Amino acid sequence: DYKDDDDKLHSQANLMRLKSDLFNRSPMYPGPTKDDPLTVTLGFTLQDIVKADSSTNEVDLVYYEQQRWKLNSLMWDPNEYGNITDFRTSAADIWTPDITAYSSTRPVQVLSPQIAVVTHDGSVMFIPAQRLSFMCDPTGVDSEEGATCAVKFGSWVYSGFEIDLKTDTDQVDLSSYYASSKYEILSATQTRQVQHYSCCPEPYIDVNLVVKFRER
Amino acid sequence: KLHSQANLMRLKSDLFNRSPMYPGPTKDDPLTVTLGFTLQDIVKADSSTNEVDLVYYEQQRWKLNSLMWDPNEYGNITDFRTSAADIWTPDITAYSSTRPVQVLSPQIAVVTHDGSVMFIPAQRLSFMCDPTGVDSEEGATCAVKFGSWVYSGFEIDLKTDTDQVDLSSYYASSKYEILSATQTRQVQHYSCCPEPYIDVNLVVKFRER
Amino acid sequence: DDDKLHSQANLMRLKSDLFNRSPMYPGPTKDDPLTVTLGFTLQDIVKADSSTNEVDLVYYEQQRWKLNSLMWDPNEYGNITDFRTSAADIWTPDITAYSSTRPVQVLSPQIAVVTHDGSVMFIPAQRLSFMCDPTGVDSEEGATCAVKFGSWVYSGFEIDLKTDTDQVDLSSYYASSKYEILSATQTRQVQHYSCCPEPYIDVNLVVKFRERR
Amino acid sequence: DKLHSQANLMRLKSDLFNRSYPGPTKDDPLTVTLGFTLQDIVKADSSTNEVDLVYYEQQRWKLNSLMWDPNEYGNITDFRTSAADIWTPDITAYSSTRPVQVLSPQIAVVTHDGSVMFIPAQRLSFMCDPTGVDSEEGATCAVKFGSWVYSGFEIDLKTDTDQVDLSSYYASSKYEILSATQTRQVQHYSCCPEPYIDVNLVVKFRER
Amino acid sequence: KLHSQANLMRLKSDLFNYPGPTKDDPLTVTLGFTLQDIVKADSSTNEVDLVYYEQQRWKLNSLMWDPNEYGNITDFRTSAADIWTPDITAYSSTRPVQVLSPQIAVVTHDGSVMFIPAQRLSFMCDPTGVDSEEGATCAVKFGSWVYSGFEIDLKTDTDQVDLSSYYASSKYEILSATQTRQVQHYSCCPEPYIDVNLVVKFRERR
Ligand SMILES: *[C@@H]1O[C@H](CO)[C@@H](O[C@@H]2O[C@H](CO)[C@@H](O[C@@H]3O[C@H](CO)[C@@H](O)[C@H](O[C@H]4O[C@H](CO)[C@@H](O)[C@H](O)[C@@H]4O)[C@@H]3O)[C@H](O)[C@H]2NC(C)=O)[C@H](O)[C@H]1NC(C)=O
Ligand SMILES: CC1=NCCC[C@]12CCCCC21OCCO1
Ligand SMILES: CC1=NCCC[C@]12CCCCC21OCCO1
Ligand SMILES: CC1=NCCC[C@]12CCCCC21OCCO1
Ligand SMILES: CC1=NCCC[C@]12CCCCC21OCCO1
Ligand SMILES: CC1=NCCC[C@]12CCCCC21OCCO1
Ligand SMILES: *[C@@H]1O[C@H](CO)[C@@H](O)[C@H](O)[C@H]1NC(C)=O
Ligand SMILES: [Cl-]
Ligand SMILES: [Cl-]
Ligand SMILES: [Cl-]
Ligand SMILES: [Cl-]
Ligand SMILES: [Cl-]
Repeated sequence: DYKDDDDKLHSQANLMRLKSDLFNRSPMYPGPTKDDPLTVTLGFTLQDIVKADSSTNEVDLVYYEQQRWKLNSLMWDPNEYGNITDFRTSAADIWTPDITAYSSTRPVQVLSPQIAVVTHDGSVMFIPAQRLSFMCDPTGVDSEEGATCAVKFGSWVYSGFEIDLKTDTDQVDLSSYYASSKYEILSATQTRQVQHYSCCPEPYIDVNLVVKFRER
Repeated sequence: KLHSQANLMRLKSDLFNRSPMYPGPTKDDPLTVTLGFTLQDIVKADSSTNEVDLVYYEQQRWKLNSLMWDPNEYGNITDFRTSAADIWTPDITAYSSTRPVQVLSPQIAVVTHDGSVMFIPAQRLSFMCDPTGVDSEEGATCAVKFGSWVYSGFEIDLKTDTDQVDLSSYYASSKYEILSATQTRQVQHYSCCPEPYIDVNLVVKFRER
Repeated sequence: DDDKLHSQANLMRLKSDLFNRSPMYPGPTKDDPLTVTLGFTLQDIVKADSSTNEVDLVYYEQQRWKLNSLMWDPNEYGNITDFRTSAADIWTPDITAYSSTRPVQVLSPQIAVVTHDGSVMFIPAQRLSFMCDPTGVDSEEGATCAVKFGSWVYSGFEIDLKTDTDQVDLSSYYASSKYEILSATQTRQVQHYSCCPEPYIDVNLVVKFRERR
Repeated sequence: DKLHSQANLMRLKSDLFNRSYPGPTKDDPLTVTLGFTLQDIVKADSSTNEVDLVYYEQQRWKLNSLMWDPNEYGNITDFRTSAADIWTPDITAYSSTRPVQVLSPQIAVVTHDGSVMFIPAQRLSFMCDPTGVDSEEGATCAVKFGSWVYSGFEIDLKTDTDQVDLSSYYASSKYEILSATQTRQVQHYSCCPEPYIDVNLVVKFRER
Repeated sequence: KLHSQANLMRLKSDLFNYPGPTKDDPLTVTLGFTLQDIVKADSSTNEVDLVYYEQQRWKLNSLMWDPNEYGNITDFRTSAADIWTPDITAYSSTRPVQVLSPQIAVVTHDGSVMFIPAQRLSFMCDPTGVDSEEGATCAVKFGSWVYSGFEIDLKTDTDQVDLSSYYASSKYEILSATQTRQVQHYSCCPEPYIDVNLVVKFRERR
């Protein structure tokens, strides 16, 4: 009826007003600082090992990387905006962490839309699907124990004073792993690491993705 | 002609400036997107990586109240063509691609006076597919799901007009002949999330010509 | 040299009155349809892949159309009869290969020539991969392949196509190509498709070629 | 002084770019000088008759709209600026088989007399039959460079020499250069009543 | 926490509203290479592919600020598009550089900037002898494309390439890697030209 039509128009005007009040009325987040540090939660869902190149020692993964963080500057009261509890927005509208593979051999290829979900408590969920080429000797992939390769993910420019990383579990999600991949996964772990490098006194944080796989 | 041109420029200005823009679907304002595939070619089947490359055009249809107009107010313009950047479009994504989709057609949609939008992107898609059996009579079978990347069934529903893939543009001298191609709406509940997720499952059975 | 400053001022004034002081052309309509003339100049068959049935062409595609909204009196603009402009400053037709297997690679600058009668000429050079079975390319008869070109989104009621000639221009064809051209035609076609109710117009590029020996 | 030098350059660029060019015309034609420095023949593909060159292409022209009095801007005689800030000529290979790959920053040098020097490094794949490359006499291939959209009436081309600069050619290339010339040509095509100008790059090379 | 954000936002605003170096306002760029991998060596085309991160440091008076005026903020991370960056270019690449890291730099209160682009580079290299004891040697020069030694000086902190992150299971082992400032007076141009010459000696793992 007209009431239902009015409620939909109101829901749209409420969303437009909330996104306006966060992005127009408030200047985009400048990123974390030693005084305002930020924990990014990382999680990997490994979908496929596409290729293992023994001629270059490069391996190609397809996965989706779940990133979660929380900003005060993104909080709102659902009761002020028609009980809007969350919204979808272009990743370009918000700050996103510079989470980078430390040993890629090619630019990451993005396989999913650059859109995130923002929740009223100011939490952000961003799940980019990627194809990655990284440094990996596949020697042993034709063996019972298979090959093992590792790649570290972390901020490229922020130390542990500004950006901390967390995992919810050290088990890579394999529940979406392609059943007819050329490679079967023997194990996949994601482990937070704290490193002190010689360059700099600040500790650095990464999540180490370790994959054990063999030819099916 | 100059009147017709003025009427279309007025219509586009009314819809894109003078009306507030649509912010995407919500739980309170859900959207149904109709998907259909027209399969043009299986270009390549890589048994070294279990990747298959398809070329198709994907018809996407949806309807917004904010894109409606009365043709009698605009010299009986009943539709127009517009850049996809001008309007909201659904984030329809292959779930098991191995490479970024390559777009083969212009980013232009058709808007009709009832507020319905038709967008027909042609794509080259690399996806996870074991072609084992392609050189046999039974051929190989591969599947890829398509759906919203970021919207659940509470904001975007999917439908097909038919579960038969359109094979009317399938390349007659392809390396691969199609034994069957179906497109089937599926509802799934993942462990992560309590709300339902919707996809369309493209299932292709094919063999060497 | 003073005149040169006036000539530049005139062209800048012309461009400004055409682009800055008007809303960009919204494209053709059923009431105001547009005829685009196409011609292909085939430069090279670079590659014929028998493993995927894809062939790679290099050509430049001449596009010509005419808009009243681009007309000017040369007398009001220091007798300027035409100008070069970025393809981003003007509407251009969405002429698309029907059966490409990869995005077209653009080999020439995105610049067109606008003439005082409102006529535009745009000549994009392209490398195109398209669906083609090269079986018989190593035979006397050679191989035959075809690819249609037309608006992706506009039917025959909004965009009509014509050619000046049904013969592809082979005058620039690379003499030391791996493939020699037996024939190349470009032919207007009016067709109805399963996707859409109204007729669409294309130019069918048909190429018969064989290994150079 | 240094603070004043920055202020002067910023004001000059502001005056040249923000205060004040639509490209050349019949009434205001432009001469572009081209020179090639051939760095490497990377690859010769006898399956497709494509050859890949790496070179830098020196482009020079002079605009009245870019000249200034150095005395009026702290004796600044030249400056570097992004190529996007200025008009640049649409010099195009006539017979490329792939889009040119740009290897150098899109930055030009502008001088107080309004002269501009832009030196893009490029990897180019072009139409070339390398038959004979494995012989003493080697292979010969040629590629024309010129404006895509401007006839000889708007853009004239010049070379300083017909000799391609080989002083930077890669000494351990798979291919040695026997000769490399760059020749201005005036061409009439059946399409067009205006003459068109190109520089014909001709390279004779063999397997080392 | 809200005060720290406010202060950082204010600083960025004040700083961001540089035309590059000049003879009168010259710049020094410090370069250091951290070689991660020789991915492949192509003897059919004499191209080699390196993966490394290139540390770039320079200092501008215009980027200096007093920390006490901005709540003890000693530095900030910013998009490379917000600031001037030097046009450091490989002189003998055969393909455009592929950028493997985010275009973000660190700006410090003294006006210093550190930018560390990770890159994959294809460059001119004959790998002949890579399968011998002596290995193969290749070199590539890095410098400003458009600025002379009058506007941009280049230097290295050390002539030893950092090999401490070199991939242990690379197809190629490094026998030595050096990064050496060179001054060259070309014929065309009376002013000195500065590059850093990256020289890598490598051989197949046995
Ligand atoms: C846009 O579309 C609208 C709606 O289709 C259209 O309005 C319609 O115009 C037609 C023609 O003027 C109208 O048709 C008339 O209907 C009346 C009954 O109401 C008839 O009696 C008329 O018949 C006489 O006139 C005919 C010629 O006009 C003769 O051939 C005939 O023998 C009779 O003498 C006639 O059929 C119609 O009523 C309207 N409809 C509405 C809803 O108003 C409009 O013209 C179109 N164009 C534009 C720019 O808007
Ligand atoms: C995160 C990062 N950023 C820039 C340089 C490279 C790297 C990553 C590889 C190890 C060193 C490093 O530096 C500091 C800590 O980690
Ligand atoms: C559509 C989507 N978006 C983000 C995570 C991955 C994925 C797609 C693969 C299966 C799970 C999934 O999650 C919820 C619905 O489907
Ligand atoms: C040009 C075009 N536009 C949109 C869908 C696909 C296509 C091209 C392939 C055949 C059908 C078609 O539809 C109508 C005309 O031709
Ligand atoms: C320079 C140029 N521009 C547009 C198409 C191709 C070409 C060059 C090959 C011959 C025809 C041509 O067209 C006009 C005159 O020259
Ligand atoms: C840095 C540079 N810029 C433009 C042309 C090429 C190059 C680099 C290769 C050697 C010569 C050179 O020219 C002058 C000094 O250095
Ligand atoms: C253009 O040419 C015509 C005829 O040759 C002449 O009358 C006129 O003065 C010229 N200039 C202008 C500004 O119209
Ligand atoms: Cl944000
Ligand atoms: Cl919309
Ligand atoms: Cl236009
Ligand atoms: Cl200019
Ligand atoms: Cl700066």
